[PDB]
Amino acid sequence: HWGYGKHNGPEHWHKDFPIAKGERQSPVDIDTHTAKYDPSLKPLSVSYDQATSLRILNNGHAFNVEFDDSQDKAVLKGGPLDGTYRLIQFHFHWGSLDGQGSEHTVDKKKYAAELHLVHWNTKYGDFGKAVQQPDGLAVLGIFLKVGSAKPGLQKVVDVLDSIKTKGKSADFTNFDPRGLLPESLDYWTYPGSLTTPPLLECVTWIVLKEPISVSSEQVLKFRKLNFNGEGEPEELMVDNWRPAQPLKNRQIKASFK
Ligand SMILES: Cc1cc(=S)c(O)co1
Ligand SMILES: [Zn+2]
Repeated sequence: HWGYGKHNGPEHWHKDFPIAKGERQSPVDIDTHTAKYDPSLKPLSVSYDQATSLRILNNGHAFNVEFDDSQDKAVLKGGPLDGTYRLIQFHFHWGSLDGQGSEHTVDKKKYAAELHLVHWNTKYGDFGKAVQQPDGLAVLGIFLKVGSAKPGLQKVVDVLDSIKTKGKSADFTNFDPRGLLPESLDYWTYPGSLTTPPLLECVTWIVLKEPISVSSEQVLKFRKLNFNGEGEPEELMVDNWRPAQPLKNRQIKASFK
């Protein structure tokens, strides 16, 4: 089945998911010189005060921190979006080394990891129906650079020992995702896709310009997770990123000058 290795990695996905070679795939390189400022964009509105985290799950390709999305508790709106998108989960993609790990790049620069906060458009009723639509999702992407620790990340780092292998989950209530955000909400935006199979083209990407700093020890702990299940040979969960894909007939817009 799909993964990130030589025999089942990004270069193979198109055989089971032909949309891998579609017209709006993600991630992409963000060429900051060619991203035009769009003064009709709005400030983003990130309303996470009432976020209800539930659980953390190692799904065999990342760990997802999941939220109660059965009411408008943690929502994204404004910016490029029409209407209201509800937070369902966040996750990261990261490298085996601090020089790689992000999916988006910025003038070909790779960051050590990238956080994705995944939201679905409430006009579609739930996540499953939203992923059948070209405006079903909004993903807020945030780059991680290695430097000072990110205090708000530490409760995620400290539970990873309990979900080392594929299929393990742990209670993860009362986590506040506001502690993962940088100071500025300046962003780039473009239409794209999920970056994992099934690679569906549902996503308004909103990628923050300001990275967050995380400590080398924090990202080291991500790299101790396993892609395999318990009792299977150990394969460290590293390099779970898809490389930049062709921009095709797309323009990336900037919310800032
Ligand atoms: C739904 C979903 C979204 C992203 S961004 C991902 O990597 C996996 O699954
Ligand atoms: Zn992702």
